[PDB]
Amino acid sequence: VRQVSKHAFSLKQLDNPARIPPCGWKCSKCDMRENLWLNLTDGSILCGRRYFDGSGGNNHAVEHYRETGYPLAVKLGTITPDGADVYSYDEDDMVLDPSLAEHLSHFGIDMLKMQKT
Amino acid sequence: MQIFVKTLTGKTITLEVEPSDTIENVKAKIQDKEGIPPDQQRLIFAGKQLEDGRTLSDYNIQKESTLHLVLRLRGG
Ligand SMILES: [Cl-]
Ligand SMILES: [Zn+2]
Repeated sequence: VRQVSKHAFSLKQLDNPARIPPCGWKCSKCDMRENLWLNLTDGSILCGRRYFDGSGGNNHAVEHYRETGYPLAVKLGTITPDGADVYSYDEDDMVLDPSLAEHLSHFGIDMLKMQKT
Repeated sequence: MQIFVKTLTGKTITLEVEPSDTIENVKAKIQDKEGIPPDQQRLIFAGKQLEDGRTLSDYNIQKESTLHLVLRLRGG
């Protein structure tokens, strides 16, 4: 029923188009769309820690850990086929997860299709 | 002996310590005066990051030396 637009053939696109911002997510407790961490236990997506001087995120991911005890979280936008930034609230350090692929797959995430943001 | 620490804002705080105090002890002293938890602190002396488990004398930190406090960054 739909017809080809009379503009399709000669549509004038801008010469210097600011490549649209890569896709993303949003903390489920605030408006942050950057510095987001997905907890590997429940798949919650929350923002990074707030630092003493006010920099950082809004502390939602760490508060989630305090409440649940779920230790691992991966930083969205850092996932590539070779790995990703994973933090352990438990061990207080960035760690490696040999089973990251399975862990991410658990929530319907193809660790191979993800692109570093 | 007294040593000075430049805070995140550039302010100067003074601490009473001994050459044998550990970096952990020092960070505890900083929490007492500035309110920043030790695990959120990162201390630098003459460009060198001070490590827990080491003492002030290990870094040749003496009377009236000045340390620099910066944020210890971490994920999560
Ligand atoms: Cl969004
Ligand atoms: Zn948030």
